[PDB]
Amino acid sequence: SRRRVVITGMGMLSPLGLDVPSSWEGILAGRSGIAPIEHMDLSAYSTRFGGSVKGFNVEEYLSAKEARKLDLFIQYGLAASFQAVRDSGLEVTDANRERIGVSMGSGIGGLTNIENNCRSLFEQGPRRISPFFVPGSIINMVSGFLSIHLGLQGPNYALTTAQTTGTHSIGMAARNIAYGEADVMVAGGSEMAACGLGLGGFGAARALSTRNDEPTRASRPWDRDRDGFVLSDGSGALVLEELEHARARGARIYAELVGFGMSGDAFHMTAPPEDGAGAARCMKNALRDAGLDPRQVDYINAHGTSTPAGDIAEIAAVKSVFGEHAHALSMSSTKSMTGHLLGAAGAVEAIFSVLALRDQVAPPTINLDNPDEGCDLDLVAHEAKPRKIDVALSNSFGFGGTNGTLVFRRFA
Amino acid sequence: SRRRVVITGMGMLSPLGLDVPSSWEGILAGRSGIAPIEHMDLSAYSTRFGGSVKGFNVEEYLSAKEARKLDLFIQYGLAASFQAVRDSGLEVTDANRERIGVSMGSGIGGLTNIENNCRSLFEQGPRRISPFFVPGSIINMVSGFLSIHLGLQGPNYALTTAQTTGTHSIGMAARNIAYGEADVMVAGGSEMAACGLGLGGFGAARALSTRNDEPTRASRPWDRDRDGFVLSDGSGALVLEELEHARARGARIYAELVGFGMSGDAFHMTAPPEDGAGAARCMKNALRDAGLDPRQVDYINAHGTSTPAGDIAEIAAVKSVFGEHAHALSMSSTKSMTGHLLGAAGAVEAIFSVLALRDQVAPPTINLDNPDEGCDLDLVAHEAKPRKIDVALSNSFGFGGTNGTLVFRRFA
Ligand SMILES: O=C(c1ccc2c(c1)OCO2)N1CCCCCC1
Repeated sequence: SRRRVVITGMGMLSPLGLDVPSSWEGILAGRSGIAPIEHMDLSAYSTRFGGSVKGFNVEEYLSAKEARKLDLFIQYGLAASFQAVRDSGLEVTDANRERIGVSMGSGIGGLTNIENNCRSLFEQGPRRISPFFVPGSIINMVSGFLSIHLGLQGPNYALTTAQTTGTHSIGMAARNIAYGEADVMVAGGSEMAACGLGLGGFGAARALSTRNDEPTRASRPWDRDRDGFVLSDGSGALVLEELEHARARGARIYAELVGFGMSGDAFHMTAPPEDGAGAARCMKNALRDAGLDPRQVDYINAHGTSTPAGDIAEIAAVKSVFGEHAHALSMSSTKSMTGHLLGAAGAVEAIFSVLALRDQVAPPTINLDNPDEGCDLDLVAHEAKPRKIDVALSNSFGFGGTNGTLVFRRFA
Repeated sequence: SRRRVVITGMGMLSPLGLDVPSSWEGILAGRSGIAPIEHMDLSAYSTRFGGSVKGFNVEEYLSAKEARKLDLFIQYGLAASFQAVRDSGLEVTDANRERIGVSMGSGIGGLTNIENNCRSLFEQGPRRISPFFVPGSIINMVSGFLSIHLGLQGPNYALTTAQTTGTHSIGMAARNIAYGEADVMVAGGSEMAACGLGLGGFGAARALSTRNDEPTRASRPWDRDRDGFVLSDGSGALVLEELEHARARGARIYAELVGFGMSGDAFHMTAPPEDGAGAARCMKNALRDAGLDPRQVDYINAHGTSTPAGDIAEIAAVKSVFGEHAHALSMSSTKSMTGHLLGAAGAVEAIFSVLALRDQVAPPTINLDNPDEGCDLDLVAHEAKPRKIDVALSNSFGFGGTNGTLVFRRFA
C-alpha cells in the first residue's frame, strides 16, 4: 500500500550559486544570475546572454581526468546529486544499496559535446570523434555515473520531457518510493544547452528574449514588456525517502511530497493553450493526489517563463483551479532571477518551493514593473514576502504539451 | 492491490519490415535485415553496414509538411504508435481521453537532425538553423505529437535509458495502469542513429562489429567470433490496457504483462560484470513482481547484443537466476537478425516476446556457429523452435549498467 515520501537532502548549481544556500540567498535578495555569455562569440546570434553557472569547480567532486570526458550537463547533475546525498546524511551499505536508485533527467543533454564532435566529424572525419562521445553526452548517464560512483543498485533511469523534466523526474521517483520499488531515490535534472546549436536553435524559433543591452531585466514574467525566456544552465537534485525509513535513521526532513500531477495538453507542439486547460487539469490531478482542499495552497512556484502566451496561460489556469482563493495565495516566478534551466527548471524550483516552506517566505518575481492584462494575482512583485506557507505547489509545462505539478507541505 | 495489464495493440518499423507481421515473418524464417548503409559516404568509417528501415513512407502517417519538421526517430516512433493504436481498435472519446497516455522513448534521439543543423551552423552561421530544430529533435516529441494528433490527455512523458529505453518505457507505462494513473498507455521506443555521429561515436569506442565483408553474419550473439553489436534503426509501440477496460470493449488481447524489474549494476560504463549480478537482480525483481518462481519461465528474449562482455554476462545471470531450470527454458537473441535498435530494442523485442507466446515458437539466434566457452544453454541456434511457452521474459541492459526485464504470460 502507498507509502509517504519526504525530502531529506538537496543539491544545486544555478546562475545564483554553486550550492543550495548561496542560490537561496540570491533568490531571497532578488538578485539576477543573468549576464552576457563569456564562453563563446555570439556576435552572429540574436541572443548573447543567459544564466551561466559561474566559477564551477568540478574538482570539488571528480578528478580532472574523468571530468574531461563528461558533458557539462553530466558534471552539473553529478555535482548537484553529490551535494544532495551528503546533505541527506544517508549511508549507502550492502543492506540498502539495492533500495536506492536515481532519476536525474535532462531536456537536451550533452549538446555542447555533440556540437564539438560534429565539428570534428565535419572538419576532419569520423576518426577524430571521441571514444567517450556517446557515454559522455547521452541523457541517462547522470543516473548511470551517479550509480557507479555511489554504488546505487535501485531503479536507474532518466526522463526527458523538455521543460517539465525536473518536475516529472521528482514526481515519478516519489511514485517509485510510494509503491515500494525503492526506499530512496536521488531525483531532479540538469541542463547545459548554451552552445551554438542551443542559442541558435531557440533563437531560430524566436522563443528567447533579445534584451541583449539589459540582460538582468530580460526575464520579466507577467510584465507587459516581456519578449521570451532566458536560457539558463545548472542542476537540482533531491534525496526522496520513504517516511518510516527517514524516521528510523533520525533524518532531518525538509518537507513531505504529498502530490504529483501529470497531464498532456494535446494542443500544440510548442505553444500552451491561452486558457491554461492542460495546466489546470495537471494541478487538479496533483491536489486530488495530495487529498487537499485547493484553499490549503499558500504558495505557487509558477513555471513563469517570461513568454507572452505561457505567462498568461498560467494566470488563467490558477484562476480556474483556485477560484476566489487565487487572490489569497502567493505565486512567483524564480525564473525572474535564474532564467529558464529547461530540464533542470523543475528541479531547482522544487528546491525553492521546499525552502519557501522551511523559511516561510515567498520568493519575489523581480522585474514585474507593469503587470500585463489579467495578471492581477499576488505575484510577489520585486521583493520577497514573508508569509504563512503550509502547502507549496511547483508547476512545469513543456514542448509536446507536457505538464507536471508537485505539491509539498510542512512535516511536523 | 494492483490492476492487471494486457497488450491489445502492437506496431513496428524494423530492418525486417514496415510492420509487425512482416518483421515477425523475417524473425521466424531466420532472415537478416543487415546490409551496407546506402546514400551516405562511409569510406572513412570502420563499420559500413547496419539495420536500416527500407522503403518507409512517412506520408502514410503525416503530411510532407509535418514530416519535414520531425527527425527520422520521431517519424519512426509515430509510425509504430499509429500502427499500435489502429491494431488495438481503441476509440478515443471525451469520456476516456484523460485516461489515455504515452511513454515513447529514445536512447540517442535526433542525431541526424543535429548533424544536418551543424552543417548549416558551421558553413553559414546560426541564421540557417531550422526554427523546428529543438521541437523536431527532442526525445519527448513522439509522446508530444502522438498526444496532439489523437487528443490523448493522460500521462505524457518519455524515458531515455540508452539501450534499456524501450523495456523501461513499457514497464513504467504498465505501472501507470496497474496503480490507476491511466487506463491505456502507448509505450515503447524509436531510434535512428545511422548518421556519422552514431556510426562514428560507437566506432570510436570500437563497440561495433567491423565484419564489412559479411554484414548478415556480423551479429552473432554468444558465437566465439563475435566482435561487437550491429547498429539498427526503427521503432516498437504497444497499446497497454487495463484488463477490465479491454474486456468491456471486446478488445483482442495478445498477452498479459505480469512483471517488470529494474536494477543498476553500479559497476561499469559499458562492459557489464562478468557474473551478470545486476541482470540477475533485475530478472529476480521482475519474477517477484509477477509472483512467479524462476521455474515457470519458458522463453527469454535476451539483450544478446553480440559484444564479448555483454553476451557472457547474460549467460551467467540466467544460470544464477534459473539454476537447474536454466537449460529447460529457451533463450534467443533476435538481434542476430535485427541488429541492435538501441532505445527501440526493448520495444521490438517485447513485441517478439508477445508473438512467441501467441505462436508457441522460440525465435532463432542465427549465426551461432561456434558457441563460446560456457555458452551451453538452449540458445535456439540457427532455426526457430516450436515449443510450449506460457511465460516469456525480455531483457535490456544499457550504458551506465541500467537494467530492465519484462515478464509476459499467455492470456485465455
Ligand atoms: O572515468 C571514467 C570515465 C571513463 C570514460 C568515460 C567517462 C568517464 O565519461 C565518458 O567516457 N570512469 C568510468 C566509470 C565511472 C566512474 C569513474 C571511472
